Amino acid sequence: MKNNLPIIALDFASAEETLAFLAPFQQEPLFVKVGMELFYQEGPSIVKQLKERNCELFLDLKLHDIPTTVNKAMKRLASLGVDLVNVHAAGGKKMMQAALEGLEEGTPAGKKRPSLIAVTQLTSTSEQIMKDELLIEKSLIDTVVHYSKQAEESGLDGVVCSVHEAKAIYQAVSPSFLTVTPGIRMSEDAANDQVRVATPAIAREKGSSAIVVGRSITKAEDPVKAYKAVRLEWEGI
Amino acid sequence: NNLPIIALDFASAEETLAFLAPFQQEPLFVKVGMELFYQEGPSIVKQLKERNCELFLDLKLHDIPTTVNKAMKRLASLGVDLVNVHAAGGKKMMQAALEGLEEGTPAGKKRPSLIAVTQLTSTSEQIMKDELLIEKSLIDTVVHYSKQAEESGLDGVVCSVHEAKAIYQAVSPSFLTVTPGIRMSEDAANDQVRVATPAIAREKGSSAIVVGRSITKAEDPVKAYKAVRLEWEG
Ligand SMILES: O=c1ccn([C@@H]2O[C@H](COP(=O)(O)O)[C@@H](O)[C@H]2O)c(=O)[nH]1
Ligand SMILES: O=c1ccn([C@@H]2O[C@H](COP(=O)(O)O)[C@@H](O)[C@H]2O)c(=O)[nH]1
Repeated sequence: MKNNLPIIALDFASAEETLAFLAPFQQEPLFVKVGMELFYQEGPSIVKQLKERNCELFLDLKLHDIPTTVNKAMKRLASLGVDLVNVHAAGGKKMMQAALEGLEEGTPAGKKRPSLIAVTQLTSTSEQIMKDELLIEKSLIDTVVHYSKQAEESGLDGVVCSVHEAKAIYQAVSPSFLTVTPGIRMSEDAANDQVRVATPAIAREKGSSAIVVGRSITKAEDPVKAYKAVRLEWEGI
Repeated sequence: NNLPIIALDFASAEETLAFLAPFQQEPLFVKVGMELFYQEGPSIVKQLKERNCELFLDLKLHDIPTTVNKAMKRLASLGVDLVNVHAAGGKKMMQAALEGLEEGTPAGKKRPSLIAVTQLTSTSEQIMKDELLIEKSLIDTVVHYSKQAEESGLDGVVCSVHEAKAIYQAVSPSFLTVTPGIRMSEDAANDQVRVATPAIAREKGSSAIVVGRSITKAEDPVKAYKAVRLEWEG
């Protein structure tokens, strides 16, 4: 199970900035991502605005709280009409299950429940930071595999991980399990706070289901040329 | 903090306002979580602040450093009193959150206090070992995450009542311990594991208590809050 459209991370301070950026893409089919920055400024109105513009939407809020709060918060998000939403696998199985139940109960009859994925280890987290600061003694790749397996056992559709863990995840989980991979940059682009990086080309090779691309498109001199170059490499030209 | 933080775990602004109505003009420390905020957005924070409520925005930011920094700048325009991140995000991330918070806060306005979630009050040691893969004890992990938060410049942590004494042995006395997992004597524990009463929270050195269902699911919420308040003060 793979997604053809690169998920564009709309990391802007306002709806206005977002809509200005999206202006040259008016006739293009889009898969966009609304994160904490844009959502905490505008609220549910921005999700509604982008849905009216027929964009496929990933609401990347990474819910990490107690089982009942995540369950109740997912009921609110399922009422919004998003296509993909997420939680942290570091919240445990009971929490990931409650999240799934929340999405199921909050989704009206006639429409499909939003796809739910779990964040394993953030693409900005190195093995050294994971061992010393988080106190996880296992290797990063093993922790990601374990977290992905916990997500599947909980009834989830997939995970957020880096491209370099995708092959190992598929040795433990089902082939239809989603691997949504951020930490994507072009060859001549800066890594920023990302530590486990890959090009759209390397992402296709290692078997990523979907790629989340932000700054490589948004902070480029020509975002239109950048999105075209990202998609060509992702499709195989 | 003399005022127990009420967890406004409601599905809309109207259900929150209707809960808050019998309290009238009494000073309240309230908490807006994921449920209320993801439904109403920034508007609910702006509404509660006009009724002179002390506010805790419990969104528990857990993302990459730059996203948390940028997101904290947006939350700092809302004028809240307390906000949080997950310590499981690392030091670089907690530092970025502090920077975003101090940068986004308008001049003349007080910078919102930033606290870090250690291990959720609903997480047990078995779940922390088998599922999260942390081989160290829950208590030692909470103390380590508290130290990471302090070295990052944060004001405190969210932990359970049972870790407070252990945290204070490693951190500064001015460091905050905001403690949820609060239930009265006969109240059902629900999904909470490391439970305590408002009285035991006072005895173990908690800075503030977050109370939800013991108040919100009671027959008379105002009477329930008073019982929780008097047990917390003395
Ligand atoms: O493990 C993860 C999960 C999510 N994101 C998100 O994906 C986007 C990647 O941004 P950029 O590094 O491509 O510009 C951001 O909105 C960020 O919050 C990551 O970077 N890593
Ligand atoms: O470790 C933590 C951190 C935060 N909360 C929050 O505090 C409130 C406590 O709910 P209740 O168990 O008192 O009803 C909830 O909104 C929840 O999200 C916890 O319960 N545990």
